[PDB]
Amino acid sequence: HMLGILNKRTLNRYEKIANDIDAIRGDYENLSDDALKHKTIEFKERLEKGATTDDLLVEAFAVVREASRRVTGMFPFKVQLMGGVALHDGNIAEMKTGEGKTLTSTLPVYLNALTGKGVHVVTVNEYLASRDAEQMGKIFEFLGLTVGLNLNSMSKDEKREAYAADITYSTNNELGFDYLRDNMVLYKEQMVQRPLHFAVIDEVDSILIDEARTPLIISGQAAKSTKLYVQANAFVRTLKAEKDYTYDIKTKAVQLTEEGMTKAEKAFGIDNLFDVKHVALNHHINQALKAHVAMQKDVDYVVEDGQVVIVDSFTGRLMKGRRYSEGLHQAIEAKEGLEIQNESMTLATITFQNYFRMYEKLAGMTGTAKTEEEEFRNIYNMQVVTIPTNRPVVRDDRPDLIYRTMEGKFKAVAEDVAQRYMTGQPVLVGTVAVETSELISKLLKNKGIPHQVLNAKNHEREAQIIEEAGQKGAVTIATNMAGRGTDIKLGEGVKELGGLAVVGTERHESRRIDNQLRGRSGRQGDPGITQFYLSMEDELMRRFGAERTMAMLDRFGMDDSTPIQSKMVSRAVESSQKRVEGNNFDSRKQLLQYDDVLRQQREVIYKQRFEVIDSENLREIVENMIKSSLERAIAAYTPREELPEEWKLDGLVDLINTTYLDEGALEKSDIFGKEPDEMLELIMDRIITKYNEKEEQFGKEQMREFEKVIVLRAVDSKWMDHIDAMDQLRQGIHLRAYAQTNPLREYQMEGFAMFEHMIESIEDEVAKFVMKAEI
Repeated sequence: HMLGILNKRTLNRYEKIANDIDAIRGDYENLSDDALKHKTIEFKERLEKGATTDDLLVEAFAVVREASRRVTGMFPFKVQLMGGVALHDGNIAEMKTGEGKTLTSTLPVYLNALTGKGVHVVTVNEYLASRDAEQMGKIFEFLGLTVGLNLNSMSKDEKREAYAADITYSTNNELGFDYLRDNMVLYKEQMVQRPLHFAVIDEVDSILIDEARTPLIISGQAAKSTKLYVQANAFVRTLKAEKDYTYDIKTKAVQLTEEGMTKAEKAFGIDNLFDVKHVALNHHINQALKAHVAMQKDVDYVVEDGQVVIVDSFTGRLMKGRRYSEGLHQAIEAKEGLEIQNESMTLATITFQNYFRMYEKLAGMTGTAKTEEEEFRNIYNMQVVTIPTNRPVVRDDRPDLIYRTMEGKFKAVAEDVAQRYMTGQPVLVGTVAVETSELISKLLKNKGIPHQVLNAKNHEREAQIIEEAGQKGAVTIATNMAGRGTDIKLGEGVKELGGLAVVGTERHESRRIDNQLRGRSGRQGDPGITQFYLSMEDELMRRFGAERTMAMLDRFGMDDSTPIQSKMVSRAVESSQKRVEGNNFDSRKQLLQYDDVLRQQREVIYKQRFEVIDSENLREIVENMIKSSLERAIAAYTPREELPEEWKLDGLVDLINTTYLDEGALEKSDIFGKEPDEMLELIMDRIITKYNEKEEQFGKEQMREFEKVIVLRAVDSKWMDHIDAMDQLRQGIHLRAYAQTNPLREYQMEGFAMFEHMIESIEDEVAKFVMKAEI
């Protein structure tokens, strides 16, 4: 009281803000709905007059907190206010399951939506997106904000409207696909998304760590060309057994030699087969070579009904739908003189990781993220903030039990479930593969135990099951990807029984997943128990330290009769797991360096394309592209040194009359013995008037749209070729790098050169199509 006041801090940033907000709870506690809602108007006026979101945080959060009580009956706990602050700061709020992370997100989302820039609230699937938008939307709407829901089944117009709302719920995949489609648009008005401001990502460790490289692709409705498969096949029939190409015994590796390589360059009229402009041609030759030397008809595959069908080596049985990949199947089709069925072309591509890094601000929520903090910081510039549970956790997380065999492990699992079920205490069995769930389910069926199986196929249906998994007598088997996002509340008389009992059937590649399974139980201080069952036969048990220990326990004489539960063993297993995570992280970091190459090129290309779309006058840009294009053409026929047997032979004449100027427009005009510097300006002048002509003479503003379309088609077309070539370059980078050397550098350098190739290709196309084409 007075002693307290006189004394009145060692509290952290989040506890402080939390108390502040709690301190002014009375200033809204009795305000009127209309008046509480008007607060939104007040906040926007203040932001208009210089206020920041950080300035309004305390009050904004207090407002939402109150609004939540009225709309849902829930008054955000203080730990939730702390979570909201962490998310608002652009970091990850690690909140355990059952802490109400969803209501928590309404705090920073409301705050960051006031400036009318939009806020994306991302969920793993559309069921959760629609549920949350429906339930949480009532709060935002109570406060005068609009809530949108972006679904795959929605048309462009409906999507655009959902994106125009103050807040937009969606899934990681749809947001990415919309982004790719917005960047293939012919008119800026066709886009559906607004600039990417702020995204609040649920299950952020899953999305940005585990599924970070998830590919989002937009394929071409049209088909690729087969001509190159034909030519490549024709060429390969010319080569000899040893001095034209090699062939390893052990592996099916088939490589070309200098003779073959010289022969190829000779045959295809090129100087360097390894030149980035020829990556496709080189890839096709390697595949046709492989098709003739490493693939045998009637042993590897068969030809039936005009098609190549893969033969299962050891059964002799056919695998009708399967196809070899990376063009090898088409190469074989060409070899066998069959109809070549080429793949569809990728028009646009991106990963979860690189899509989200396009946002101005990012926040995330998960009960498991602290361990990956360094990765979140370096990659997404997000820190991880551990948020205290509202109530102490009294869940009893038992140490792993280790059996000698899978059989014993599973039997012990079924036995455990049976005992729990006999008492009525609810049980949830976690598994990693659907095949494992069915293994356990059959064990439970033989014991006459009623139970539910979640395989993560129908989310709405599974959410309904999960919601009842805490009821007396309940027995649920779920694959780690099932039932996510739905709390399991204890039914009447359940806590008295011990709360939810969770049984793990095996350790996951990441401890984060083990703990998410553990977290389904013991919410809000509820009692509970978790137990992982393992065996010496498990994948992890055959790793690092786990290996030597199991070997020792084996010789010691361990049986399934009595499992091992030792702190020494448990820590050795923990050590292996940490090492497994260590290696997975090294791999990720390696893949990040390779992914970064195409990533930067895409951000650049898209940035440029947008400008083309967002431009009224493009002639300057087009003229420059012609300039550059012509300069390369002139330089091509003006050997800066060549004296031997000619000294600048001339063919550029017809090459210009066929590419820029009309047929027979120049030749005797200032072209002869002149200087490259001169020949350039002279020919350009002709081009200008030639452009002025076609411009004003034919069509008025049609010229500006004539360009607009020619440039967009060139960008999109060349970007398409670039993606395919960069993919081939990456797959075969080891063939371009010398042994005892890191291919990453070679990939970076060749990737840079290919990008140059793409720009020059874009300039040439736009050059010809504008100087030689009518609408």
